[PDB]
Amino acid sequence: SHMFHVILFQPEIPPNTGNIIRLCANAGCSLHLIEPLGFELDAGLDYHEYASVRRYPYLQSCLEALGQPRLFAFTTKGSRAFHEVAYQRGDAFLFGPESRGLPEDVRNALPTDRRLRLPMREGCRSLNLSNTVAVTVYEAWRQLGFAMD
Amino acid sequence: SHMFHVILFQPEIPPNTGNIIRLCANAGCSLHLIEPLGFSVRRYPYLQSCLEALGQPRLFAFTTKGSRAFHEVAYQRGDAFLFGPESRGLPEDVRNALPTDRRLRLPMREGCRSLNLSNTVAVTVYEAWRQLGFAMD
Repeated sequence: SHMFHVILFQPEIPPNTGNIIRLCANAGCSLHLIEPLGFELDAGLDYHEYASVRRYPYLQSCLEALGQPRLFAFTTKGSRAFHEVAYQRGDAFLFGPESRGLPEDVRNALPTDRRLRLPMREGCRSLNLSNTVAVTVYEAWRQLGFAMD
Repeated sequence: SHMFHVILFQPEIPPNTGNIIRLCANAGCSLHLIEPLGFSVRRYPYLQSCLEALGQPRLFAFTTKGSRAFHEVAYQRGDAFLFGPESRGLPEDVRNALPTDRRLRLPMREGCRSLNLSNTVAVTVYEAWRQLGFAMD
């Protein structure tokens, strides 16, 4: 059983996903990838991290397999800072691809208060995707005492 | 003028540094590399010269050997954060030159390897930044 579920929508850059696998193993998250991926799921990682990663043809297929978890989408076009939420066990965190970000139809399927953004300084480049996932997951984990369950 | 100072001790992998540059620019951090490398951003020959050039700020080091969880510190504007390399980690004599209550660890599941270097920096800086209300100053 996993504290949180990380969902990467059409990830493109192999080392980002590799770093995210390591993050999820450390924090106790499950990892789900929505096809098509920009790379083949073949770098430093073990078996008990790499073998639990799941792929799905469509985002809805993933959400159905997860039992329709509480879902947050992390997007610069987000109405609300990510740290304002009170996260809880079983929450799912949805991130867009490195070069495109989430489709409009995916983002708008969520309530306005569940489209979240990290604090960005105006004029700056985007954060690297795996850094964004790590900061999000550790904020949610911090709110739960860093419990290992 | 920079809220925090990120100090990388002998960083090895370039992509981590590209990620960390972007993280620091967003959080308002300066970036400092202690030479030698393997590939608001400056380089230094040894650690004390960076600390001096920075005005000797409060210094925390982030390590698995850490005596204290990173989220238990109350961070302040001007704090400096020291991270060891990807391949072998902070030298023993560098880490032991910090007070015990300033050698911090990120929460680790048993039997897990450390986070990527740039992910460790990202989580550390954003927790400090969160404590300061994510002020852009």
